[PDB]
Amino acid sequence: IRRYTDQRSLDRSFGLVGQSFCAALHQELREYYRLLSVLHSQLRLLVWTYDPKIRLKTLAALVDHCQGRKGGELASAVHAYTKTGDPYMRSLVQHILSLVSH
Amino acid sequence: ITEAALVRDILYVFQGIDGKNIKMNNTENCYKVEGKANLSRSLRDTAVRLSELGWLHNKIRRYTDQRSLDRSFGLVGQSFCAALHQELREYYRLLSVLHSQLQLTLRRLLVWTYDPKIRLKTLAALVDHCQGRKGGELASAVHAYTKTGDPYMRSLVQHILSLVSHPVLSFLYRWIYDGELEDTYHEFFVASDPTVKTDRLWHDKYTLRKSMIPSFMTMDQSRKVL
Amino acid sequence: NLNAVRETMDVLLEISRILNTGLDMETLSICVRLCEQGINPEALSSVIKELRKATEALK
Amino acid sequence: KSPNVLLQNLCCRILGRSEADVAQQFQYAVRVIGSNFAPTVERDEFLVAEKIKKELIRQRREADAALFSELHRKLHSQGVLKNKWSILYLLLSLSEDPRSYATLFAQALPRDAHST
Amino acid sequence: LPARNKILMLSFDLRVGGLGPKADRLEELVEELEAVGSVLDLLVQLAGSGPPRDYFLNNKHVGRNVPYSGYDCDDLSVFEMDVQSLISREECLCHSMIQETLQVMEAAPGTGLPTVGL
Amino acid sequence: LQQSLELKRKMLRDKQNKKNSGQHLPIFPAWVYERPALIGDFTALPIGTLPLASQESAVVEDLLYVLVGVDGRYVSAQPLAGRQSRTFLVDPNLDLSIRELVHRILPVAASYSAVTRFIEEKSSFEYGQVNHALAAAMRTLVKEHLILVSQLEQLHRQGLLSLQKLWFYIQPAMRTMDILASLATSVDKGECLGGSTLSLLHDRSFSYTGDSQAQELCLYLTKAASAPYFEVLEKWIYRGIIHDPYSEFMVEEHELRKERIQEDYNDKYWDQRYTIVQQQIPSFLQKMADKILSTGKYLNVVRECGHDVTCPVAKEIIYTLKERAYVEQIEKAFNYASKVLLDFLMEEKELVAHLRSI
Amino acid sequence: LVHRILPVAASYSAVTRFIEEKSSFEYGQVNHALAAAMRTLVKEHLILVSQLEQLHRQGLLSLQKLWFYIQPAMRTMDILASLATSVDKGECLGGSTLSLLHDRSFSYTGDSQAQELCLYLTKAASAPY
Repeated sequence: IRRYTDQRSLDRSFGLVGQSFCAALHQELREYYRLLSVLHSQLRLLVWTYDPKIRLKTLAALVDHCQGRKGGELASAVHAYTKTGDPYMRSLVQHILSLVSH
Repeated sequence: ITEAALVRDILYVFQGIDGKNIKMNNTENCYKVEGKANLSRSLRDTAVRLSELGWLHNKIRRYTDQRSLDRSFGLVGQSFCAALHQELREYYRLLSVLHSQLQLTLRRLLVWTYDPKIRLKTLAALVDHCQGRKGGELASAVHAYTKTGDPYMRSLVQHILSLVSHPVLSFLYRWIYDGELEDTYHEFFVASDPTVKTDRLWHDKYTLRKSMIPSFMTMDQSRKVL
Repeated sequence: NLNAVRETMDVLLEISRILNTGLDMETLSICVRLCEQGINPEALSSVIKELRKATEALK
Repeated sequence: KSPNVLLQNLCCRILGRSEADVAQQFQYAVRVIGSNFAPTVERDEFLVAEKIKKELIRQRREADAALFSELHRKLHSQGVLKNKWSILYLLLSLSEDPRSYATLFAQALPRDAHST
Repeated sequence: LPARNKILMLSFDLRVGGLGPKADRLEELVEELEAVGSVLDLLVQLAGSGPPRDYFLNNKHVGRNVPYSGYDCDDLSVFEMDVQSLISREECLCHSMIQETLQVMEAAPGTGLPTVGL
Repeated sequence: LQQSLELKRKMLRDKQNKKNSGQHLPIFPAWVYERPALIGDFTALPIGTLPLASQESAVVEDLLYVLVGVDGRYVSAQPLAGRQSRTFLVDPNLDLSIRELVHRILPVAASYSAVTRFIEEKSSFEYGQVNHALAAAMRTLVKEHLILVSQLEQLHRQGLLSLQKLWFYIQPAMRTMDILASLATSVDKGECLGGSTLSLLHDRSFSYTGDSQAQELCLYLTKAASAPYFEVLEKWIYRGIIHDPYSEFMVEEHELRKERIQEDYNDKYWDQRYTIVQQQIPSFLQKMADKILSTGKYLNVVRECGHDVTCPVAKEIIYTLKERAYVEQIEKAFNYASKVLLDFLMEEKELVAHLRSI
Repeated sequence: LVHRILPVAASYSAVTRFIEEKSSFEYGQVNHALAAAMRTLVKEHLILVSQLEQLHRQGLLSLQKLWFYIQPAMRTMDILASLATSVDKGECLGGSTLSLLHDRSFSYTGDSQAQELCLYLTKAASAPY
């Protein structure tokens, strides 16, 4: 996810909806850096590392589903990818869908 | 050598006063560092960076150091030098405040500078360009530095030019109201012709001298007051 | 006057926000409707201070 | 007493109009006395004593100037008043002349000797 | 004791702790609050018992003109508090994130699952 | 470095000759440009043979100095010190894990050196008031970066800053510096000054609309840059007289009376003496571009034939995001100028009697 | 820095000698009034240095602060010292040292700090005349 979102910030043929998608992904990346800050200060912690091992999966899945898009097909691969009943993913899509629709 | 010495030395270098870990005072045309500790940027780069504040101090004080013994500079140049006494007074005030708070690196004193070196940057041109200007040729040489694009700088020399334009608002208050002006250093544009006292008075004894007109008066404005 | 009571309701919001009261917009609407009757406010102090207390007693 | 409630007492003393009569002067008062509420210059009672001497020279009375010194001895003898600079500076500011320059005069130091 | 005076007595207490223009807005508010009265008497009993940059502050490079006010250069230390409040929030967060999970890594067993309490 | 001093003098002669109220257009002295000790952009062992938990700390201190342009100890600024770009060489003996992270933190360092050199070199007089203001509002963010690294030094003394913490802390300002350095490179590439880098800012403000971290920055920089332009516009709209000491304005003033005189045998005063420039328009005045010229030209041809009049009202307005206050003011002064010219024309030396007697 | 601050002490010995020698009856009525209002300027310097002494006693003064405080009075003493040298050198007395004051009040107008000094000395010295 860090590779793709930095690659498309050197792209301007990715549209301006792709740039909103990418801005959202930067902000999602920020919280995973928050975790790795906390952990670096302490330098088995499975329980620490179990909760983002679910979270990063769904984000990279969202990135992979929206492979090579711009415009209303990226608002029909980020809004057409909200058809779950999993409330942990429902929370994840808001803070991405909100930026994309703007 | 220790770092706690460096801050009090460079403090003096701001004032131009000799240090102890730096024995230069713009003697080699600039300040260089004597004494090492193998710090290549925290004893060398920072110190040389901050010593040019003192170089600028040497310049701005150097001009005043001669003009205050110069009694033939006008009274508009000796008001320019009186706004240039204030610009040393304020420098001393800043140094006074920082000196008490030093009682140790402070990002090598770069918190307290970088807004310093905007006034010094402007006065480095006012103390290079104005050299041999007295009278109204100086009130156009501070009026060309008030076209600056930075809002800080335009109001900076609108302060200096507010001070400088006080004798010229008293020369203009007595070529009009008294109607006769008299100065032994020509800062005003009346060029009187000696032994004209007869009925060639209405024709002669007034010629618009064109090295003493300020630039807040265009030519026509000076053509009427005559 | 119907335009005026809306503006006075909106100017009333800030001094209940910046004084660190327990009120937001909903409690302001309830309490402004209660005060229009003639009910004493020094008593309403206690019911607001206890509604905010009784939830913390459960935790 | 706390200052904000104290100023309406002040205005009931000066005006003949109650605290439920006027709130406009109290609005001007809360604007001016607050945000100028910390001493921005230095404070010491010795200086304001040497300026009450300077006022009494302007009255051309030197007999009251030599009793004011024994009053200033008394002020040191009791030593129970919190700020002695302020009240003398205020009564000095409100002085009346029974009938000049200040660019050679000094004032209090501007807290440019202050440190954090 | 009037209604608009009780807002003024807290404008003063605004002015003591800095924040001049906030009190300057409050006094623009007090003239329309009384040139509803029973609500503000409820606001003074709840006063402090509830639940808990800008490019026009210390810059002079913006503006069509600026007023010249000389060197001050002692408000650059309270531009560091302008940042210090941010970085002291982002380290208080890391103290309440290491605590809530070391309290679950280390505790008496049987307290992290209530079904083991049966 | 060597190249800029040429360009400055060649540009300086042009605006000095062109405008007759812009005479003796000055320059700052040479030492202001030459020595790099007037900006922030200026024991010792190979750290790789050392233990690991000292390497990171040494690199954190050096890199924190590097960010504000002070060239570090184990990070050297590679010798070019020209264009709006710089490169650095960290030690190779350094452990691979630490060095890789250093590379990830390094874009903001290049993106500082580029910014500060712009702020010195392109604030000179030939670039004009708008480029001066753009540099002066870039400078406040540079000041903020300085403010940051002072407090972070105290954190590193307390055993509280790591390289992972350092990267984390510098992330919000990295984007800001990135925007500033890209803008400076663009201004260099098109040789944009005056209004050609007031259209660039106007496009950039629309460009970011999905991030809103960068959009507010761009809005601030164009608010800063549009203040000197609107002064000249205010003069031109309420009068027919401008000063324009360095060329930034769409209207230019020519001087001809050598061919036609005492009468206009073609109306040269009223047609082409005041002409338009299509390359100094800020591209939000482009919709009004004809109307701007007409608004002041009509004042010239009424104040010359014998008349005196001033502004309807004074409004000092600036750039607003996606929004326009100036359209209304330009229209209201335009109709007013046409009205005063028409009233004067139809009564004083009236056209009606002229046409009757034809 | 001590070298730079020493001329206000030279310009204290200079200022104090005139007030003693030029108040007597061998220099006319105007020199009495002039020297008796030059004394006031010494009095206010004493006022200043008491203020400095208190803060210095509490361990709070420094040489840098002292310099900033004394600079305006350094200008004041310098004006008085130059004037005293000129009054002695031309043997100025009577109305010949009311021409000098008249000239010096005209000379400065650049800050009006020195102008106020000379206007004060003239208003005090012109009373007997």
